[PDB]
Amino acid sequence: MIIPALDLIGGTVVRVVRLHYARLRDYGNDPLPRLQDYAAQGAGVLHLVDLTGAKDPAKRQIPLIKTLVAGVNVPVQVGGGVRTEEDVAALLKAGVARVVIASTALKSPDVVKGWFERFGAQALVLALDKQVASGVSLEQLVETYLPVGLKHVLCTDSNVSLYEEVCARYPQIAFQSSGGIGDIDDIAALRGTGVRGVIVGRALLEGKFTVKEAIQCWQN
Ligand code: NA
Ligand code: NA
Repeated sequence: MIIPALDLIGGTVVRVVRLHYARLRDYGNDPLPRLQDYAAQGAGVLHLVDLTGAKDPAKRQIPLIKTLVAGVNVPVQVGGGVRTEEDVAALLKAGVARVVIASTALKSPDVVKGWFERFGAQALVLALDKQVASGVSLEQLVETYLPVGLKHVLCTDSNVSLYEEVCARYPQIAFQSSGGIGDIDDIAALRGTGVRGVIVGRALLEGKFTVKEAIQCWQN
């Protein structure tokens, strides 16, 4: 499916370029109408990235998140700075449907495996860049969290070939693709790779296309 996304810093909708990251451009301070229109066009899942809470969890934009969550009627994914069990609970209590676990927390697998046992697997999403650079490869990650029902994995950046393999290898894992979306053809490329969800951010803010077009292309 198509999962529209927004990166937020201090309530400001911004744009970044992720590496092993810096802000590029501001787009405004009214995220809700953008999210509300996204859902109106038929989007079924919305994605949010708390970049503020990412660099410091004490400055987690909880109030904005509960505002945006209650503002739409579709499940909402939030990531960035989720490094402890209380952070997952705090977000769930804010209305968040799925929480994206930071790669930092993966250094303590026994701690993270405890979160899966409590909150369940449908509420957690593990993020990967495919591995984490103490290197955690995709297979090593799967073996670690398959006994606790791993289901959702977020892969971030001509990689259509790789997505064909990983999705065929792990049919029990719903893979989410992030990055590499700047044109309507990029969505058509992942259409038959087995990816269950495509994250689209800057292409919408730039006006390359709309969510309605993205969905029609994806569902074609
Ligand atoms: Na869709
Ligand atoms: Na809501």
